[PDB]
Amino acid sequence: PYSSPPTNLRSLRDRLTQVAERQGVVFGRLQRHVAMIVVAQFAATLTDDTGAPLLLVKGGSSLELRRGIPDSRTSKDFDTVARRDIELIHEQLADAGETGWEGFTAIFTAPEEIDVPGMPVKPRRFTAKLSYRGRAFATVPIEVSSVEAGNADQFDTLTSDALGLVGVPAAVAVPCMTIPWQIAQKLHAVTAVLEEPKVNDRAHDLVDLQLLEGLLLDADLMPTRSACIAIFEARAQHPWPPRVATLPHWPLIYAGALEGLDHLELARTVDAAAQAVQRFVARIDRAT
Repeated sequence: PYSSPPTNLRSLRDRLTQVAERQGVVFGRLQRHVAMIVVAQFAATLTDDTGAPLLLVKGGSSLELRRGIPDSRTSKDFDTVARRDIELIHEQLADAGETGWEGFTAIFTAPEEIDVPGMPVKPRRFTAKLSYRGRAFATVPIEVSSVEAGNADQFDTLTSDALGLVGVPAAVAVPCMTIPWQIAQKLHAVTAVLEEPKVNDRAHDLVDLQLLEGLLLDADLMPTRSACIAIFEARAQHPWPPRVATLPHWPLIYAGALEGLDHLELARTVDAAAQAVQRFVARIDRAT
């Protein structure tokens, strides 16, 4: 029961060590979750002049927020979508970082762009260098993409009590892309055919797509169908509905992506994962 925040970086890490052992989790994982939460709190301070989020969390960080550390893949990336524009995001986050949150501060590396076919405006990558009460704490790779169709019309707001458990009580509340659009974008990515020297390595999306299907539960799959149509049309690459092929090097990638998830009811082989996701494609495609 911590009565006050950690005094310095050394005390922070001792508490994280204690919580990680209490919860049966690897320290490095809890530590990197905390760093993503800190970054997310900076991003949640970014609003338009109505108070609406400028940045929505997506990708593996989002799944780790939705499912919890035990029930999600280890994510290294903090992926986000910018609701309004992307060049103003970098300077707004750096101000957020300098201003700080609960003792944490951040400095952000310069934004490099990326070529992605199908996206007129290009994603950006940079890095957050986090400090606690002066002493460097962790580094978080950040990617920012522009909005595509209605993938930023709405957002879910997710939380974590990880910082509470080490005596940082401030509320955590993170705006995230909704599940229909996460499914649409991961379905597109895992079935994408890459340019000759490039090769699709995204077998891990087969894990995430099973985890996201579990979370739609019995919901109408019609918002997910409309999101899939929109993404696949917006990107103007392979058509909807796609075929979930597996590539020759994917078996071990998929196995690597299953690490730590033995307790979940997931396909245990990449073939069965492809079969599971294909059935999910067909179910989404029948939802009118």
